[PDB]
Amino acid sequence: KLSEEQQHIIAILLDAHHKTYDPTYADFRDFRPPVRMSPLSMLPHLADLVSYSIQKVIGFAKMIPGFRDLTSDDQIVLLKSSAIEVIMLRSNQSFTMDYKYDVTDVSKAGHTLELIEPLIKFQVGLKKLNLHEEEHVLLMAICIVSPDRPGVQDAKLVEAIQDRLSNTLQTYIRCRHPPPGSHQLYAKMIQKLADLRSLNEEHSKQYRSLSFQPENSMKLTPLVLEVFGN
Amino acid sequence: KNHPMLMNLLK
Ligand SMILES: C=C1/C(=C\C=C2/CCC[C@]3(C)[C@@H]([C@H](C)CCCC(C)(C)O)CC[C@@H]23)C[C@@H](O)C[C@@H]1O
Repeated sequence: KLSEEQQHIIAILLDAHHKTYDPTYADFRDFRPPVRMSPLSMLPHLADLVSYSIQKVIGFAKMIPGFRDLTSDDQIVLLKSSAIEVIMLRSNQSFTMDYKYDVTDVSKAGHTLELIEPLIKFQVGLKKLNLHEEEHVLLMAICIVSPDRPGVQDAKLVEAIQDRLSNTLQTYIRCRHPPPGSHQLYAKMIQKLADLRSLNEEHSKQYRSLSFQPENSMKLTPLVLEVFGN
Repeated sequence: KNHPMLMNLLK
């Protein structure tokens, strides 16, 4: 029931992901180093990791079928509002139940359990879905092309692009994901997108607080300041 | 605000 166009969409998103997610971390050596022992000793390293990852999320987004047909303005609004959520999603691939990060490390970048507890709970629940890589990359793409992001102009078009991806995901689940694993799986994936909105909001609140201090803002990168705010 | 870096990466 998966059409030729749906198979094509999935192949494009798998490759896009492979081209932008290096599971060897060969690039992490170029970040400011993690420091472990208001210290914020992990802020330089994690700011560089996040800045790097925003670059990768952008590379992935550019390859989402249809994303190129949006105006540069709408592409901007969609990336700024989704970047932290796609970083959280894509990090599920390194999450497990110098470059392994624990709760203390995130604390040492200026964040609190108000963010970190729900974030770990999200990563556990996502891991339990045991998604196929096809599903994982469709979910990141659906997250990016969300018509309800504030500031979207041509929402109809964004919606149309997202529907094509949502329909692909739903058909993929029916055709390629065997029960019991597949039971309510689409609704569960959409619930994760809802969970990400709440995480986005709490991250934004803590980010505004930590970056309000110029000494911490100094430790971020130019891209992080531009995307997450300054 | 402007987003010159994001604009440049989006090509
Ligand atoms: C990034 C990636 C990775 C992990 C992500 C993590 C673990 C550490 C804490 C992070 C970085 C969370 C922090 C709340 C982000 C804080 C950023 C800032 C200090 C600017 O407010 C969000 C995602 C979390 C590793 C790899 O999966 C690539 C991925 O791409």
